[PDB]
Amino acid sequence: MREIVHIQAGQCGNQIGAKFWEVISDEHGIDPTGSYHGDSDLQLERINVYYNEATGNKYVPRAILVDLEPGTMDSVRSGPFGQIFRPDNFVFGQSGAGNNWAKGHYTEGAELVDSVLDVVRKESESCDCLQGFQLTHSLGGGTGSGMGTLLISKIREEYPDRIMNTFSVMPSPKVSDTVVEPYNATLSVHQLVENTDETYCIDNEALYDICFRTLKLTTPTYGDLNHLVSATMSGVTTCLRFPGQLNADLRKLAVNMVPFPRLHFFMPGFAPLTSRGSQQYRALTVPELTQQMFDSKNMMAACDPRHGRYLTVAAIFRGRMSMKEVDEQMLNVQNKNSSYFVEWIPNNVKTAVCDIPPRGLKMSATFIGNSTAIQELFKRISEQFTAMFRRKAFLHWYTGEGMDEMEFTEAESNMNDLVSEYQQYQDAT
Amino acid sequence: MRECISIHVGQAGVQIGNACWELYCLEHGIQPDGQMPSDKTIGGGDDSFNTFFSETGAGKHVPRAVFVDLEPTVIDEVRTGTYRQLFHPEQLITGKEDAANNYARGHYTIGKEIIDLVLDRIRKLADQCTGLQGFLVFHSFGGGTGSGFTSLLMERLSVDYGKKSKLEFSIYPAPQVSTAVVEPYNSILTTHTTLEHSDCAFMVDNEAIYDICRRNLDIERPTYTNLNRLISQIVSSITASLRFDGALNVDLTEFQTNLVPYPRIHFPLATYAPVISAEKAYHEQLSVAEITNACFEPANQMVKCDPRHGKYMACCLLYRGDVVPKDVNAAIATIKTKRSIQFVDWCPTGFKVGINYQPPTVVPGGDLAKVQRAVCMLSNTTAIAEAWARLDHKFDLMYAKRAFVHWYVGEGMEEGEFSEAREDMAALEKDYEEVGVDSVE
Amino acid sequence: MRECISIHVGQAGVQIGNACWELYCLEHGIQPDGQMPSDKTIGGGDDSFNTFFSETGAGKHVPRAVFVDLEPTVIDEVRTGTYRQLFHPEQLITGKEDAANNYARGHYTIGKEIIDLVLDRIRKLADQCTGLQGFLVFHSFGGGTGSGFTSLLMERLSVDYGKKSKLEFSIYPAPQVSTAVVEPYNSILTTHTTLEHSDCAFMVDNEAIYDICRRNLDIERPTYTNLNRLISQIVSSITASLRFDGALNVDLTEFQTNLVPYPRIHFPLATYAPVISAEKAYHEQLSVAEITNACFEPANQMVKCDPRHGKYMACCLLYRGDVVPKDVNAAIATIKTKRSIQFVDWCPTGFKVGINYQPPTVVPGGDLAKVQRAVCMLSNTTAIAEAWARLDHKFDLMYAKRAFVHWYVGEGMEEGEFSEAREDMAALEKDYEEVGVDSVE
Ligand SMILES: CC(=O)O[C@H]1C(=O)[C@@]2(C)[C@H]([C@H](OC(=O)c3ccccc3)[C@]3(O)C[C@H](OC(=O)[C@H](O)[C@@H](NC(=O)c4ccccc4)c4ccccc4)C(C)=C1C3(C)C)[C@]1(OC(C)=O)CO[C@@H]1C[C@@H]2O
Ligand SMILES: Nc1nc2c(ncn2[C@@H]2O[C@H](COP(=O)(O)OP(=O)(O)O)[C@@H](O)[C@H]2O)c(=O)[nH]1
Repeated sequence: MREIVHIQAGQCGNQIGAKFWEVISDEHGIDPTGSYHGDSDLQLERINVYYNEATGNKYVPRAILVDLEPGTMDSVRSGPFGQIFRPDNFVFGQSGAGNNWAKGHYTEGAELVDSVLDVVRKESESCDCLQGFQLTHSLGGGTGSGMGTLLISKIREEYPDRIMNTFSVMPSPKVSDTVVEPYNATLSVHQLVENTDETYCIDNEALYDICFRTLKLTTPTYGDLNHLVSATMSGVTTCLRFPGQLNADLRKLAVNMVPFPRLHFFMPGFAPLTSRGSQQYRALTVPELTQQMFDSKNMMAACDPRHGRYLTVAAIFRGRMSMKEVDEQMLNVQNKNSSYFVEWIPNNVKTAVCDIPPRGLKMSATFIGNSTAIQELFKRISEQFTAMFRRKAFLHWYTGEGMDEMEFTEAESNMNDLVSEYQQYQDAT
Repeated sequence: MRECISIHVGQAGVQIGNACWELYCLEHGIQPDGQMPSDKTIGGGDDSFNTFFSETGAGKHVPRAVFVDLEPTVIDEVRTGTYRQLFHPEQLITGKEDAANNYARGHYTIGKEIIDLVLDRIRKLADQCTGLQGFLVFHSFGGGTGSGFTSLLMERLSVDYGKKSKLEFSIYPAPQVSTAVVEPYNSILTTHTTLEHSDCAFMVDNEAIYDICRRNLDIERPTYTNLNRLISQIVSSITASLRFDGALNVDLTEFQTNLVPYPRIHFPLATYAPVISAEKAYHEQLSVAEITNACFEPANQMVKCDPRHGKYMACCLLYRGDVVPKDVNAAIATIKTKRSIQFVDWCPTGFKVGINYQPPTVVPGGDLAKVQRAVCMLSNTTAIAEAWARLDHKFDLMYAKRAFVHWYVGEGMEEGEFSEAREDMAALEKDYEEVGVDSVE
Repeated sequence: MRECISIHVGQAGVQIGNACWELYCLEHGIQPDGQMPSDKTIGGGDDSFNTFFSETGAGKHVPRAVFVDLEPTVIDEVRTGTYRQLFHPEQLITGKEDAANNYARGHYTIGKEIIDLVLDRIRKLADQCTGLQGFLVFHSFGGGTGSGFTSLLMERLSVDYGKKSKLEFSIYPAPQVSTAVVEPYNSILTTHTTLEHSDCAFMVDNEAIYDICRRNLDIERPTYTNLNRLISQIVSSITASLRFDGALNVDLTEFQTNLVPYPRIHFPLATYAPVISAEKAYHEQLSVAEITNACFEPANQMVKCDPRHGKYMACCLLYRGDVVPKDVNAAIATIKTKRSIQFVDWCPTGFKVGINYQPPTVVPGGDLAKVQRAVCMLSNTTAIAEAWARLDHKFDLMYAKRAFVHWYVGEGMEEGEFSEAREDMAALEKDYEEVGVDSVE
């Protein structure tokens, strides 16, 4: 019951999920080969949320790996965790995406999506009672953006009532490593609006900032930033897999995170984050963890909450903890900072408490915020977009691939309308 | 499989390729007799020799390259030389007389006689490909075969194939140094196919390389053999992310998508930052930060040019080796900070980074030292119009008196063709005047 | 005793039988020298070797099979090979020249010379039988012996015996792949005896098997030897409930009663679901539910066909091994649920299950892995008319110019016979147009 299909898409999608199924595969004591080597029978009661048991107690995930380039697949196969996936789930083309949206959504994506939805139906027809899906992908890539939004817009036609959420990486102007990532991000924000139930917006600068300031790292790679992100994605569905005192599925969050439809862009947050060495000097508690979660410097989205108001938040704690301290800390926050909350919603916070912490510490927590300050993201992109597009730069690589202008102007307007949706719900009483 | 085709045309095009195909032999661990040695029980097309080397049966590696000359003589340095059994015999195609610094001969008279034999060599390599990437034409503007023949081929390659990338590695005429006096005649006429048929034309010239050898590198007295090892590290890095693993890999098509704004604005100059002599390789701080700044140096350019005279339009960082990205993003943010570096006002988001893990190889007997990191920066700038103004003026001088016209007309072209290729290049130089300028409201 | 007769005609018919009679040797635990080993003090015709093996005195098992060829050469691969003392010497009947891809030679000229010697081999096996079940003719449409001789035999077998089942395992001509250019001439003329004299003709073709080997199985490069191990698992399961215990056993006649609606609508294609490579055999969920769905896959067909283009008329599930029925009935009810799967409107009750306990054997050096369950689905569908439309059109092309007519007329048949066998097959294809359609009131 309550299975989750994992569709990691693109290059970025595969890197995160590579590290994602290295965490989950530790949560449940899965061997690299696929056998089970746990001790506690909590690890197995709800293993089936992610893993198909196969013949002779091997555990094959329900993940589908999609790419338009053979490379990432060959890396994953040849690595520590190649053994863990089913080889019919490594679905990939040959001709690269171009870091071009048109090329992954119309030309070379449509060719492949038939051979992938046929793998979605291998997974969906085997489940007892499916709950949801998930992309892991990148707004700013070819396959992450384009092919991802082709997969999504073809699942709503098949499975129109399952919680489909994305962990999408969004561009930041301070750190650019692709010239047309405004073009590629604009045309996919357009698709995520109408098609998705929850969207966890993650940036790059926000992850260095955690590494530098909080964790006291020296030299971060993609390897390190997605290792964080995977500890968030584990937290989301903890109460789906572990027993808790308050439970919270995918659907439970969705329901009371999202005031209006369409405003389904969340800001995660993790706590605790210490350096090694500076762990014997923080006392690890619930007021300690709450103060980090309401800190700006522990947002994995490169914004400051202080430039708006949280509509709603959720607080997912993992550990042997109290309920008074939880119910109090979550109270003392929305009193002391009552101008940082939307006031037409009483009790902006939802708490959930699991019983099972991560496999090195006690008392973690995970903050998921629906803040109005996320329009700071959508405007920084729609300024770069409108500065290139007024010249019509880089246009022939897009009109060459089946698109035209009128897909742009509408997609620019769909991004600029929801800036005026966070804006309405920040102010006006 | 990410396979690619090298075509090496004319004397300069062949003799570069010696220095290219010397290198890949070292990159993938291949002896000059085409053999991988016994210490490679690892994944071959996982080290991906398979983009430049079709593995003949019984452990034997022969390129996907074609060496074309209208003169027998140049390629006969490759037979023997040392590469006499590296190459497939049938991919070393010789004429009998060269075009002889005459575009009309390389394109109409002499070129047509071997053009179908060369296109048929392409098909024998085109049909062995699985996932063909594109072509790498090497030549020089200002030969006969490098200009006349290349123009003939690129027409035929556009018709048969269309879809694939077609990179060029030209040598542009140098403003002072020149050895042919009809050097500008052969450059105006190659303008036509370079903007139309190529997808991305690179330009280098010999003086801007003389600077780097003498100044960064303290070589007293360069020859062509010395310059071309340098040329080859630029191309070796370009095409390295096809064929090695790294985070932020970059296919051949991800250049053009990220480097090239408009249809015919596709003349990006390359640089290369760690050009350091052995002695000067200590007294290094050869971090990522310093090597990113060195790309933006107007002295470390591969073209007689000064980007302080134009605005950059895109850049494109291709790094090899011991690299942490956040060092790069902190070195970008420095680059965006400086006001000596003009981007245009419609770029905003500067540029694309790409990293690769495979460190360069030191070419034996070569000029570089052992570096840990290395960076080409392919970069569109409006400063390459200045290279053109200095060469149109040489053409416009000689064609004012109709000097060497009688050689050209009596070989299979018209007087009328000079007036069209001069207008054609004058329109390019007008495009860069209109692409440097922002629009205001 | 549930005894049965294999007849293996022509090159393809012999060479399949190698792969059949390899298998039963493993099914019943028989060495290639015909001997059961010493660890079998258990019930022989209780393991029921006695349908395919007459036990010669002194512990020796020789088939009830006859290997017939008009050419000496094919069977001489069976003498020696490894099966050189498995077979009775007198059941390997050779001619001297083959029919040579000529139906007129296999049926009139050459075939009659050995036909009475073959029918007399049948009687020597027919009189040793107690409770004879029927015959299993193996051949290929589009040989000379596979078509010409088989047509001659099936006439004679209908006259002498009448009452028994006569199964055929044909290879149908593939739409693209063919190696004989009179391949359609020999298929139109074998149409006559296939619909009239056989009781149930199966069709396979090589392309639909190439798919399965490459895709489900990750074999790079199949030969006929690889395909026929597959063929043999389909037949091995057909005839397994005669000769092993299970609940819901199915005799040879219970197919025809449950599979075949009308007199000449008896061309059911088979499938086989657990075609899985060794590596892909982990990462299995190879339950009953998954393997029932895999039968209804248009990709797992043994015929170049797509049941999405026609309607099923009956299906027929024949399972082997670790099976609980209620898992099957719950997997039927899924199949009835889906609207992709069109039964006809006069079927209502879909189909017949049959289970057997004996799991398959992994053929040594074979292509399958060790599976616990296994399913042929014999299934009438109107989509096999599409195989016919693609082959009549090849016949109608060549016969429009009367191409290879001179070979055929000068061998013992008429021009008139083409016009009758073309009408004969056009009527079949008209029967499936009229059997797919429901009646309304
Ligand atoms: C001696 C000791 O107690 O070691 C700790 C440790 O020093 C600390 C610093 C860890 C450590 O984390 C990091 O340094 C880090 C690296 C990349 C990305 C994110 C973090 C640790 O590496 C991580 C590791 O985490 C786990 O085991 C969790 O179960 C976690 N797992 C993974 O991310 C993972 C790591 C390696 C291999 C496989 C999985 C998790 C979190 C959320 C959801 C699922 C799993 C722990 C407690 C530690 C080390 C080992 C040093 C911290 O992180 C986490 C997520 O627990 C960083 O701040 C916390 C506080 C911990 O005390
Ligand atoms: N978080 C994250 N983003 C990535 C990673 N790799 C690429 N990206 C992002 O993905 C986009 C580029 O798409 P890419 O994955 O290269 O497309 P591909 O051709 O399918 O590999 C950019 O916006 C990057 O920031 C990764 O490892 N982690």
